[PDB]
Amino acid sequence: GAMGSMERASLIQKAKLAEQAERYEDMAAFMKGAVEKGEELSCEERNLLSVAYKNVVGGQRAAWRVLSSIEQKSNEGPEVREYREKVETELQGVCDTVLGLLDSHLIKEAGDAESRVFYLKMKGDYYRYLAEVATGDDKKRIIDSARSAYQEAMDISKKEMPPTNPIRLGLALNFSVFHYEIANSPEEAISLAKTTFDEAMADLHTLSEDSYKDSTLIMQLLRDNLTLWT
Amino acid sequence: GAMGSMERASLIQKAKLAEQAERYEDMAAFMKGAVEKGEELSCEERNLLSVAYKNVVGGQRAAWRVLSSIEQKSNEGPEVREYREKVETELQGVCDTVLGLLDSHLIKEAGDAESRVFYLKMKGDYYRYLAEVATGDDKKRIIDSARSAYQEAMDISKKEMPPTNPIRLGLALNFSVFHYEIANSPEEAISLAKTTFDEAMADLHTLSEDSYKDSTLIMQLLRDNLTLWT
Amino acid sequence: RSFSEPFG
Amino acid sequence: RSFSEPFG
Ligand SMILES: [Ca+2]
Ligand SMILES: [Ca+2]
Ligand SMILES: [Ca+2]
Ligand SMILES: [Ca+2]
Ligand SMILES: [Cl-]
Ligand SMILES: [Cl-]
Ligand SMILES: [Mg+2]
Ligand SMILES: [Mg+2]
Ligand SMILES: [Mg+2]
Ligand SMILES: [Mg+2]
Repeated sequence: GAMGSMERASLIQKAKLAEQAERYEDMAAFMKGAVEKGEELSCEERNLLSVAYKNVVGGQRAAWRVLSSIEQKSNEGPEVREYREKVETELQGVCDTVLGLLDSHLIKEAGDAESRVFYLKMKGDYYRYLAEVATGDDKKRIIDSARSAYQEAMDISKKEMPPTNPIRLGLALNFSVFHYEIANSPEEAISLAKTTFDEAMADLHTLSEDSYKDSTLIMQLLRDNLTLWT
Repeated sequence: GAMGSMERASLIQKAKLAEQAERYEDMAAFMKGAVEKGEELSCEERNLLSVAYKNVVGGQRAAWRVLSSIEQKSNEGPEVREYREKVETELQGVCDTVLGLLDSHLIKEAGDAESRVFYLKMKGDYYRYLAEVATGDDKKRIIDSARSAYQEAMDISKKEMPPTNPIRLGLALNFSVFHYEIANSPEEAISLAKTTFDEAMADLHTLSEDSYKDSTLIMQLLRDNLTLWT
Repeated sequence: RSFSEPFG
Repeated sequence: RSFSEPFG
């Protein structure tokens, strides 16, 4: 890798600078370099990894949706399909890169619940982004891979974390989105969002003001989805 | 170039798709490919070229300013300087790419006032962006190159275009910014903005409603700068 | 579309 | 900073 000659601490510092500069491709390359040093990531470092790749793939997904819409309207020369395919392939490449980092070897080395759930949630998310653009038999397998990662993360989170833990909440949020938008299971999505919200509500009394703010921010998204879905 | 195998018309079509998808690096690569076909650009094509590169360099300039601010505060390890230098070098490379397109051979082939002024204004703009990051003797030469391009564009525009022509107005706007922000000539900036605004005002009566809207949009920016500067 | 966890 | 022509 092009980051092999840079110190781990320098890569982390530069990832933080890239975030401030809104240079998310750079941020992702720095964090990939940090992961490839082979040491586990701290909580802050895991969040930098996630912020970098969520912003990169988020831009790709937005572009893919614009192009897909144009292509479908044109289906009501080859250039629109070719360019949508170009963006799609780049998106798939970024998802494959993230999944490869998780497989080599972030998940296998993650023994604490907070790290393992975080990485399995990431694995679910990036398979979900692959599913958004997949067509056919490969779509079924990609969907099952997302479901399997989310389910393992859910099982650990329910045994090891309180219902208000922000990682647990964000996992349940994204799994509910998977059910509604990917798996054609809107009732499962609604049930998961409702149960997650209610169990978090009942645990808010245990939280400090700052943790209360962190948890309620994600609970609001569960409510926002329930309002869209019901 | 990687675009050498794609049809000119396909590159233009894809540049328009990339704009809709906010994929400005792609847009710039497609428009570079179109320029390198060797034919002159139409009015619409010139605007696509400019939109692509203004958005690419605009993101780089914003990032450079964030990093430069952090670096200067740290001057009140090497990582901040190294990363600012990385972004700066990438910015300079994009400016050099644009300047190379203008020199090979857009300006030399541009005989009509509208095309020649447009390209000379571009040349001034990209030298101005180089000047924003330049230090020392090379800064003086870069500043003179920007000034020379803007001045030639001004001379042609005053002989060949009405005072409300949007290219002429945008040229005067950007030259005034050059005077205020680059050349340490705020009085020249204010005088140019005032004269440009007043001469455009006196020509608005000749315009249709749509041209009136185009001209007054840029005149408002001259006024906005005068409010900042006085 | 639905709301997922914010990018950060 | 000053206002230059919009990016487009
Ligand atoms: Ca371990
Ligand atoms: Ca029902
Ligand atoms: Ca000619
Ligand atoms: Ca004075
Ligand atoms: Cl393409
Ligand atoms: Cl660097
Ligand atoms: Mg070391
Ligand atoms: Mg494909
Ligand atoms: Mg041809
Ligand atoms: Mg330098």
